[PDB]
Amino acid sequence: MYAYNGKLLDVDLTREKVKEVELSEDVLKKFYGGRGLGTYILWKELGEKWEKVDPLGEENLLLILTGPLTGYYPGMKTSIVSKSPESNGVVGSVLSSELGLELKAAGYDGIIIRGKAKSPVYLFIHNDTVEIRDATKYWGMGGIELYKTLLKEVHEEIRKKEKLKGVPKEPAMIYIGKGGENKVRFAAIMTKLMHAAGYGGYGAVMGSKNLKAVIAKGSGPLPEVYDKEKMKVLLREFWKELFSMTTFREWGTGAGGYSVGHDRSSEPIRNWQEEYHDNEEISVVNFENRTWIKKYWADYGCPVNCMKISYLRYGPYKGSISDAPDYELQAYMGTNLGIFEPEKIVYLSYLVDELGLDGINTGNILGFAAELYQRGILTKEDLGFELNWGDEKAFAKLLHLIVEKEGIGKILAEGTYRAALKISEIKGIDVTKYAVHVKGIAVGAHGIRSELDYTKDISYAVSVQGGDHTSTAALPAKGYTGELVEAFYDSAVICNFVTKPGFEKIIEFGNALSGFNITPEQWLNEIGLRIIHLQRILLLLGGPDVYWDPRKDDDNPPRFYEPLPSGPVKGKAPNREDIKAKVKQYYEEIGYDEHGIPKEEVLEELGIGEAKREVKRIKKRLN
Amino acid sequence: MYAYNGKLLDVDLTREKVKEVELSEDVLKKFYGGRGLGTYILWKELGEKWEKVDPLGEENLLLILTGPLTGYYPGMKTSIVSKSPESNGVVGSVLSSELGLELKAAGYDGIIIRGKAKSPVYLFIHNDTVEIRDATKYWGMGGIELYKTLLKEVHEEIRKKEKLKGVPKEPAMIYIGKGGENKVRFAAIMTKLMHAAGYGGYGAVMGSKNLKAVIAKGSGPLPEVYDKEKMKVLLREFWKELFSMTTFREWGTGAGGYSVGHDRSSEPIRNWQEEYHDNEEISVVNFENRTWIKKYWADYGCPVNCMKISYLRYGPYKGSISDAPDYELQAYMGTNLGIFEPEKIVYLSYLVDELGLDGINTGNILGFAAELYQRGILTKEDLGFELNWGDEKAFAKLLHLIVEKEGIGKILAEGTYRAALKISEIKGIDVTKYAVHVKGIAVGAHGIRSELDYTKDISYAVSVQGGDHTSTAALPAKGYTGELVEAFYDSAVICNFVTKPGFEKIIEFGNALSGFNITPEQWLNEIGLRIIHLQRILLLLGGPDVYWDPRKDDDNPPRFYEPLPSGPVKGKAPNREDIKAKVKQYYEEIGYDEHGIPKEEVLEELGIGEAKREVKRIKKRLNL
Amino acid sequence: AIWILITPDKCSGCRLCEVTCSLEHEGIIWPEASRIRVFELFPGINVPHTCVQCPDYPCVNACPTNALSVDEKTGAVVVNEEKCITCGACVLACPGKVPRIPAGKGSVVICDLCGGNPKCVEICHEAGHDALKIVTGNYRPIYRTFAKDPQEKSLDIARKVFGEDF
Amino acid sequence: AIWILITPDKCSGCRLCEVTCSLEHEGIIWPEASRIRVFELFPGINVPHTCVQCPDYPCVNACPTNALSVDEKTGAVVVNEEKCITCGACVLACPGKVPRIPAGKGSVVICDLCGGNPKCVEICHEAGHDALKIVTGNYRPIYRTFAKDPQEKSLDIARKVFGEDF
Ligand SMILES: CCC[C@H](O)S(=O)(=O)O
Ligand SMILES: CCC[C@H](O)S(=O)(=O)O
Ligand code: SF4
Ligand code: SF4
Ligand code: SF4
Ligand code: SF4
Ligand code: SF4
Ligand code: SF4
Ligand code: SF4
Ligand code: SF4
Ligand code: SF4
Ligand code: SF4
Ligand SMILES: [Cl-]
Ligand SMILES: [Cl-]
Ligand SMILES: [Mg+2]
Ligand SMILES: [Mg+2]
Ligand SMILES: [Mg+2]
Ligand SMILES: [Mg+2]
Repeated sequence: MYAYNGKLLDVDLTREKVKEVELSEDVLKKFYGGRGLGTYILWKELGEKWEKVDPLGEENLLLILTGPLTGYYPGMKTSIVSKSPESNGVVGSVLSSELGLELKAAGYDGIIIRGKAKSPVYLFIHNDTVEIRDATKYWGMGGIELYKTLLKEVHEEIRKKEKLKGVPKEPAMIYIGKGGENKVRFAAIMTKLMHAAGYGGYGAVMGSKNLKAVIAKGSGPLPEVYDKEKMKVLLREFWKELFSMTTFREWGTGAGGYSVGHDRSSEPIRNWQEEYHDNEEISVVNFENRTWIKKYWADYGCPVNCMKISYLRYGPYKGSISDAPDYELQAYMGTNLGIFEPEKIVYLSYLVDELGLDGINTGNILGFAAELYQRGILTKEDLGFELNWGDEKAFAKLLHLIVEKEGIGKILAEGTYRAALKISEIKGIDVTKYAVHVKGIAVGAHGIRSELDYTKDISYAVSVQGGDHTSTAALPAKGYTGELVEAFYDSAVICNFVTKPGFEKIIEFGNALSGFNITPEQWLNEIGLRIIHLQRILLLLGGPDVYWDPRKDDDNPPRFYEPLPSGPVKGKAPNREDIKAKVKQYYEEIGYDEHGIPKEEVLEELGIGEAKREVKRIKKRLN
Repeated sequence: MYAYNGKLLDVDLTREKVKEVELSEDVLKKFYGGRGLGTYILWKELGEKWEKVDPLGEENLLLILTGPLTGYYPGMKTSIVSKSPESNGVVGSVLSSELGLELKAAGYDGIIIRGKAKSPVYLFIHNDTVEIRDATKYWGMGGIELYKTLLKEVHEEIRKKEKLKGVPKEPAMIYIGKGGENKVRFAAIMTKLMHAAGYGGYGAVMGSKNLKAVIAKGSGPLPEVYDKEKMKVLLREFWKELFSMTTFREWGTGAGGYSVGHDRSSEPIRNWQEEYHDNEEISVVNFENRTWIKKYWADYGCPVNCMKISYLRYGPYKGSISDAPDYELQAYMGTNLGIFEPEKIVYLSYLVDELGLDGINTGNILGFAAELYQRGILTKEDLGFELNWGDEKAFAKLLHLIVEKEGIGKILAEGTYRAALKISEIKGIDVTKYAVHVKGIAVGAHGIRSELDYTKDISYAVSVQGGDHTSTAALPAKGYTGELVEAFYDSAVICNFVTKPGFEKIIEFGNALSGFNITPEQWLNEIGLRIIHLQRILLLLGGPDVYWDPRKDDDNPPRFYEPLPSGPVKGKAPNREDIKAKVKQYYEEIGYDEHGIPKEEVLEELGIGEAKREVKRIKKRLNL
Repeated sequence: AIWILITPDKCSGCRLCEVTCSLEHEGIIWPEASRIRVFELFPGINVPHTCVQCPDYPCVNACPTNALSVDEKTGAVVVNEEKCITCGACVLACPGKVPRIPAGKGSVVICDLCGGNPKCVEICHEAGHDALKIVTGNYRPIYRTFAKDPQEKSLDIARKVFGEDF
Repeated sequence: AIWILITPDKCSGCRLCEVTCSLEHEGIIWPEASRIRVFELFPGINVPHTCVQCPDYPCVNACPTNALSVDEKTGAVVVNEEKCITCGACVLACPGKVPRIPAGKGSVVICDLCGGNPKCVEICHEAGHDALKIVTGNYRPIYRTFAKDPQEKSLDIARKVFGEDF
């Protein structure tokens, strides 16, 4: 076919068996790829027993996916989809690994990873060769050492193999750190030190299957495309337009650490107790002059080059390496902990990258703990040390308790939602009022109270990915912002930052690749909608330990109803009954009933009628 | 006055007095600036007693000079001129210090430094304020530490003073390192860590006066110019031409360490025993990938940005900083010592920069010692250790003996020529046959035997700057290569690397600044010629310890007559009879008599008839 | 509207920006009268420094004689040199110490953006350094945080490059 | 005569050069068929790698079936893909390990300088990276020393940036 190989790898780590499975054109026209394709596979294989599947057990599926735009659209993303250890629903995460490109160049569109290896393994894919290999020497390594050993050794192996064909480029590698190895709930899947499949806890899923890394190298062409000269014309168009985004190419998201708090008053400061600051220490000019050793860094075929590398050659944290750091790390590993200095923020960002922990949910649990310490709820005896705002060494000590699940680390390693329930139970006090999460996922570093940011009222409240600021809901529920357009980019799969040409132009590019005739209206009313409904269903079915009730859990954390205590919109916060009105309105526009459960009529019009079986179980454990 | 302020600072370190002296239009039309102006001042003040002037004694003058194009023409050079501890003549040396630019913005065109301070001092110039200041705390500092302390403190002082006028740019600084403080004969004057007034031994002159540094800051405009609109037009055109020199902007002289020996077979290898190599370790690609932390570094107003910064973060020499290194360091602190690895060359280039030693005459003395060791003339017991080719640690230990004048270092610190005579006398063996010098100055790293380089037959032999490869002679003696055009750039003062527009266009640019109407012909036949003749006269008068005889010393070192042992032109070398023929012909065209002494007639036409008094002292000593 | 984005680590120290700006505005070479000045406090660490057009214009509001105003089209500061009494108030009001009074001028100098077509950016681009680039579009408040002391930017960069050995 | 001068520390790893070259020569995106290939053995150390047109053409002179020749106008290697038996002799003769046989192609690929107008340099310049530049004079023998194993260049750069900590 066009744009796809029409093929997935199917890897049973339990039986140590690999096979190829066909991707029908029917499935691809219905679900496209990435997030959509993974949601289908998960519902198809697990939806009947969903509430019994432990995300950290042998029966979960880890899906590594691409989409038709995967090799051809500017920039580079690989999609990762699984049952989430955080929400017990599904998260379409992405990361800028060339893994998806190398898979496509090797003949595949993705990997279904089943079961659980008896000992640490890694998956090695080189053109037609696929092997499950012992990884016990690398279990315990962070990313830097993993590149210097495992990745280097595999590249030399491949170079010896192809001595007479020349020197192949390096293979792509996704991997976990010690956080995923020890099943910390908010562990990430990493690539190239600094890129993450961040939301969802998939580092813990990967770690729970004893999978250290996936390494892939392809040397053939990408699948052919339907209209090659329309592809070339649009590509030149897209490059010219993307080259013009001067400040985003020069600074990336690294201007956010100052600008989100100062300009939009929507940045978490000390576990969201404030959302405004005027602290110029954290301005990008200081990250650049004090830490940036590479100002322009790009993923495959990317004209934006939004990435940067920060590196510390001085001070006690000498050796720390991170990116700009990304704004979400500047906020959650910085201002959310009361820390405004680049040197300390690069240090803490380096630690979560090296440990393979999602910086958002990590900073959220750390700021949560620090607020409990400030309020006397967690004592110096509970922690083992003082946990003051601004003290980067106290926060690094806590990070290492979490990854080793030592002392209080064993509770915190379960994530903010579960920890706040456990501590509430233990202390006889409601500490869930300090947990800033939605559906068990830490709220991304864009608050709703100021209404000066893109996030407001129901953005997180009704979303099938909860606190995930990269896939928020909007009103109108269709229309070019909101879950449906975001589900597209996560199914393409393409990088968000490279969508300047616009949703329609990008669908048009996709049709020129694939030979499909998908329209924006069909995405918004059918393909996108059925992805969102299946994710809503799996999220409402919930996991074995935590279940959501839309009448309770389609809401903002209560801190978001307290008036902002500072800044140029001091006193502002949304009103709880206005949110409920908007939640009700979102339900109708998206096709959920009045309780927020997808309408069975809608499910049949969408072609996923057999999901009514799942809706009935929802309604039972509902009424 | 156009293009000039019309005045020099006159600094007497002995009496600790400072005054301004007037620079007449007539002197400037006669000698232009820089190397020429300095040669005049030296002849006028000292020429009648030249042969009694010790370059290392308090009667020597140290001249820091500009020319009319300094500050306007692209690039930046300051001129340094004195009596040379090496040749006992005069060297128009330059370095890319903004000192000349700041001086001109402060109202002066140069500094005459006389006498000798009782203890270490530095000279501080800030617009109207000129002060001699205690430098005792800074004596002994290399350039890195000097920038971090002295220069920083002085910048903060200027900031505090000009608090209500804003933040001044940094002052410019020239300085000496330990080699200069200890009067090592081939010590350089340094700026910005890795730029040098390299040839001439002027770091020893400055060290002999107890002058650690000169620091200058000006914040006024440069002098008015005669035709500012023409200046502006030519600048744009010059920039556009200079921008196009792609490989020189990307690599500087850094491709020389490989290309001079491999392509031109004219690079010194193991004290010139070979001149060809095939070794790719020294290619610029390996300096760039292993060591360059700044690929484009430029001096003031320079569109060429030929400079680079090399810095080692690894290995035993971690912390070493230098430039590409400059080709002459890659050869003389590298291949000349049998060292081809960039890491080791950056290390040795850093040491020579940090000590304030000219890399050319330093590598020359080091390779000379290593060949004496190889031949058994200098023993392990004479040195205190083995001095094998390729051993960068052996060479570094010897560098430190030299600067401290300890053991064999005390002899070596006098330079290759004087050391070869002392060793010859001590050992009863002629080791001058291994000394590659002309008129007491180490031959620059461009040999003559292959004839594939720009240097050939009489290039060093007849030059008033001896082994100085940056001011060689050529045949025809006038015309657009040779000593006269080099003396122009050393007097203009501008950087050689920025002369792509050509000698004629650069003169025309000079006239648009100054309101003069100098032509190329009068530079070649008068102004340049009188500069060269006074330099020839002063070199023939010679210092107190060493004198030259043109019948003997207008020649190439003996190694340049042995056939090349290797490479594509194995077997090649000039014949000493053809050199003699060319030397006598060079005399005719430049206006020297049969014995290479300037013609009394020519001196009169050139307008320097009084120098006949010096010519007669020369014939008296040479008994005609 | 335009704003000059500076990347100090791409700065070669060629100072052709200073030559171009001071020739353009003064007709003569005059380093300290250039409205962009490059600070090289340690060899090879080059920090170009100029106006950032603070939205609150501290300089303009501190001027006691109203010598300073804001151009309506560009947003640049404009100096009336005849009104300027060289008191240094704008120098002290400026978060980055940008205003400069060169010796003998009789007035401050502050970047006027060349009326909307920076000649410093053009020559830096022509030279291939691109340490200066133009951003077009609405002012972002983070731009204002680039007005900081050139000596702190220089010490920051030197420690980043040379580490504990600086 | 043109030659591509590469500055690895200006390389962002955008690999738009790979996309342009493979689209131009294969009509499809195909990273390992690009005649310029960027090696990123450690994150952030990006080494672009291509033919240097050795004046002694080791590849051309090692080819057993005479599939390789030299273009008279440009100095570039030309591949006759129908004559190529993918034996790897040119791969082994090349000082830089530059010739590449991509999977399923049936022929080596080697840079042909785009007939004298490199499209990789154009896109690299348009993106503002300028890691690739054209030099236009006569061939200099030092160019040949740029043909080096990409792994050696990467390790050199990594050590120069990260020091003893690498
Ligand atoms: C300044 C915008 C930041 C991006 O939205 S993010 O928070 O890095 O996802
Ligand atoms: C490659 C030419 C080098 C220059 O001539 S130099 O020897 O650095 O003076
Ligand atoms: S925009 Fe940034 S993240 Fe997205 S692909 Fe390009 S470089 Fe990678
Ligand atoms: S060419 Fe090199 S040395 Fe001459 S002035 Fe320009 S940068 Fe300095
Ligand atoms: S022109 Fe660009 S590179 Fe040269 S000094 Fe000015 S800013 Fe730095
Ligand atoms: S930077 Fe200084 S000078 Fe420019 S606007 Fe702000 S205050 Fe005025
Ligand atoms: S210096 Fe001139 S411009 Fe600045 S405040 Fe005083 S008067 Fe106004
Ligand atoms: S924009 Fe114009 S005025 Fe402002 S600095 Fe650049 S050149 Fe000078
Ligand atoms: S285009 Fe230039 S910057 Fe991008 S990868 Fe190719 S060489 Fe490196
Ligand atoms: S670089 Fe390799 S491929 Fe190119 S000419 Fe030299 S040998 Fe042939
Ligand atoms: S691989 Fe093809 S081109 Fe290279 S030598 Fe063998 S046949 Fe000739
Ligand atoms: S020059 Fe043409 S062929 Fe050679 S690499 Fe660049 S794009 Fe490919
Ligand atoms: Cl240092
Ligand atoms: Cl490292
Ligand atoms: Mg990151
Ligand atoms: Mg996302
Ligand atoms: Mg130097
Ligand atoms: Mg010279």
